[PDB]
Amino acid sequence: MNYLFKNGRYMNEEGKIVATDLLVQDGKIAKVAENITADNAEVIDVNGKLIAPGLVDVHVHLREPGGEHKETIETGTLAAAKGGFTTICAMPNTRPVPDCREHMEDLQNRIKEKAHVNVLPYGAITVRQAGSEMTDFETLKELGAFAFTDDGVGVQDASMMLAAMKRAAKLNMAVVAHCEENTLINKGCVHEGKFSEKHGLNGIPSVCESVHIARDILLAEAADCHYHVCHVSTKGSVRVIRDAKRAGIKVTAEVTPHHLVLCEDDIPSADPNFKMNPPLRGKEDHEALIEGLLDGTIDMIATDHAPHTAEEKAQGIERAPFGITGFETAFPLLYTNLVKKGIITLEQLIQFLTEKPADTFGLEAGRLKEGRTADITIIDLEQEEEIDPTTFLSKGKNTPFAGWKCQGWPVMTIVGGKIAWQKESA
Amino acid sequence: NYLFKNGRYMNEEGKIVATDLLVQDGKIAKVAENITADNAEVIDVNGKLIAPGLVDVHVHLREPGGEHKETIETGTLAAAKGGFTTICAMPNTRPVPDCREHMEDLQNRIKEKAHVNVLPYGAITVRQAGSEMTDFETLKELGAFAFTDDGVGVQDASMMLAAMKRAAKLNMAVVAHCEENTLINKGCVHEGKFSEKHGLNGIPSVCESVHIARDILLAEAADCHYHVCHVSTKGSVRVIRDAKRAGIKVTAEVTPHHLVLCEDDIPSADPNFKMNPPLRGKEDHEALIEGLLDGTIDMIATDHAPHTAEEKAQGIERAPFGITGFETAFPLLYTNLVKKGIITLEQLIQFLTEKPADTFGLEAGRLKEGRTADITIIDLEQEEEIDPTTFLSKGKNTPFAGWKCQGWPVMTIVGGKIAWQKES
Ligand SMILES: NC(=O)N[C@@H](CC(=O)O)C(=O)O
Ligand SMILES: NC(=O)N[C@@H](CC(=O)O)C(=O)O
Ligand SMILES: [Zn+2]
Ligand SMILES: [Zn+2]
Ligand SMILES: [Zn+2]
Ligand SMILES: [Zn+2]
Repeated sequence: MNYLFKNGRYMNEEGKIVATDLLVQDGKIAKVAENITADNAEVIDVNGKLIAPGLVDVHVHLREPGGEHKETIETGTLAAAKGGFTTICAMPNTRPVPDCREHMEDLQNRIKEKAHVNVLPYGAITVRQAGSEMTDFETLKELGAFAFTDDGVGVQDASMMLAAMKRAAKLNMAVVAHCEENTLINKGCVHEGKFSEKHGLNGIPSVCESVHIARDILLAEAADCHYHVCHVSTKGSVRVIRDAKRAGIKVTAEVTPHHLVLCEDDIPSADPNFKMNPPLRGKEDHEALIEGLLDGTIDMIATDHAPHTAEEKAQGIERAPFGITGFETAFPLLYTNLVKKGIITLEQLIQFLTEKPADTFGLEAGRLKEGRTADITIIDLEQEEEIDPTTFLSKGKNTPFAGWKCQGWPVMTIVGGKIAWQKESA
Repeated sequence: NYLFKNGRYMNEEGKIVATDLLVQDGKIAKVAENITADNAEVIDVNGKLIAPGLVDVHVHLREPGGEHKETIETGTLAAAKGGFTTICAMPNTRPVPDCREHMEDLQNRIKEKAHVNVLPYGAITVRQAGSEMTDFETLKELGAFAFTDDGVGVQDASMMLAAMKRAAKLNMAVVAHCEENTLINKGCVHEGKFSEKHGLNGIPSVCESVHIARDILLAEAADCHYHVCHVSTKGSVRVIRDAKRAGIKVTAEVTPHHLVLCEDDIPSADPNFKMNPPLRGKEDHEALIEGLLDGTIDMIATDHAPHTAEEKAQGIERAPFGITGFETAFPLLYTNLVKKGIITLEQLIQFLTEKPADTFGLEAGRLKEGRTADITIIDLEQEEEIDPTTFLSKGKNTPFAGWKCQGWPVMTIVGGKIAWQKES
């Protein structure tokens, strides 16, 4: 069947947001213009809501296989659709780790069988993320590996990271890095700053992240490889990436919503829902991440959706696991706390979640263009609504933003024509 | 009491002009043209350069443990001959100066038979093994210049951070040999065209540069003065330039051999061209010259590293890293940088005198009334081939044999006393 979206707003290819209609035909965008007639094709009026390209999240944890209790392929992808995401990229810290033909074939069938949105899985850099033996990069590429990473842990051996970037550069693929120097962790559960001093906890210093970024940038220059930094969080990290870019090194980076909104000062007490890796760092680190997003240093926004069960987070700040849920809070939080505050325009918030991540990794996605697959999401900017964990489709209810009033909520989400999710009132 | 007549020198302005110099009680008494003093021994220099005593912050005297390679006596006598009045001895000896007993023993040998001023470095970790930190407070007290594990890299990042916090509290420098051990690749030379041609294992550039980049950030966090030993890569200069614009207290040095040579100049698998870091690519060499000019590299230091002829005869894979540097330093730099107009004579002098002294907080390297008379007289006119058979250093291991140079020291004074003059 067909669809015709009418009386809606959208971001044009120049920059501005203007009002147009949109025609879908056979899972592809037929026409995009103001006033278009279409018989034998169902009409859907949107009342001035934003017709946005389906959002692209390059940093996600679906947890299955191994941790199906935290999240499953179906629940996560359904929850992702609720956030307006049509293309997500699942990280490889699972049991089994996708480190060979057997595991990547298994993973790719589960996606084919029971995924409401497009899922592109990461291959591991090393086998079982143990960091002593590299995976078969050529085999993983054949079976549709998005890129290479050991997200969860860092690659501690510099020679291994160099060897990985050489192999990756030959295959025209990216090395994506969780940057963490293990000797500098100091058993930390939070940032080493005002909060760690106050509550007498051990802290993770900023240099734990930034020394690896600095290292890898040089290795990536030597290899002629595309290097991408996972969730940046320090002022020093942003500086070294800015320096690298001025020298014309193929380096990119991302930042999370929670890092773009919160810092150590916003943590009310020892609350495990404020505990993630990297942690919420200082006021000056926060201001640098904002400044980095604005000047082109930080290329995109990625959620690092990290679901956990309530009972795991229930125990104390020191014992609880790192991470927060993110799909369902992403666009509302950033429209409310950045766009409405005049920190960034709406045009930019869309671009950071669609065409920027797509362009970085070479995807045909995140653009409402005639000819492309019809991956669309409809967003209501008017209705104020408080974020409620009890009404989350995701099995991970670990969030710090409960009770926060927000606008900019996705109401419908479309995946190649097939409607995957809609809000209860349209 | 000496009176040096009819010489030329670098004034506090910048130009080089005629002057005399009067020395009394081991101090510079006057620096004006046409001095008179009836009961002082006259020394006419005939238009030669009166320079302040040269300062080298990177030296290997080998005693204790390496007596066959060099001694305190022979090493400092070679320094005197090269124009150097203050040298800084590195701590890769046997035993290592890593505690009270070893450091006092080192200072006693210096006091007993050094011909020039020797400021000994202290180790960061015990035996340079990288697992246990030395007592920085005690080593400072007993006269440590700065802290380094030179020879090896500090592989543990938490150790270097801890060391920098400790050194920052005492207002002292962490000086670093930057070498990431997983990237060495069993190399004897640079990984490039030369290693490719002769079928040799090569040390890539990133082996050096990844440590500098790491250390810079650790030094920002610890608010510490951090100094880079013998810089040798394009990317190493870049990261240091980036740090200095950010306001970080990082400084760096370069060797005379890395300023004059690169991989394309190695004629064969000759162990006299084997040092650490190695002689890298054409574009690395250009970036070191570029860095010296823009202020990214603060100084020149020889890394005088003497070895026996028999040790170097073993072949390029088994022979030890390092070349002798004291006796060829100023001649090479003057002939290959100043004559060719790459730097001025003002600059070359400052790179070997007032730059290292100011960077590390030493009253040295300036011709100034009241200061101790650490002086050297340099012949800028006379050409002379570099001949290792005439070297006073036990280290004859050099690649510059037969190179015709100008700018040879002919006399070197240390606190009023003549430590060396040209016996010919
Ligand atoms: N997002 C997080 O805080 N943690 C990640 C792993 C990691 O980032 O180390 C997770 O998957 O739990
Ligand atoms: N500079 C050298 O080539 N060698 C030095 C120490 C070192 O740099 O490894 C030595 O002590 O021999
Ligand atoms: Zn991570
Ligand atoms: Zn992650
Ligand atoms: Zn060294
Ligand atoms: Zn050395």
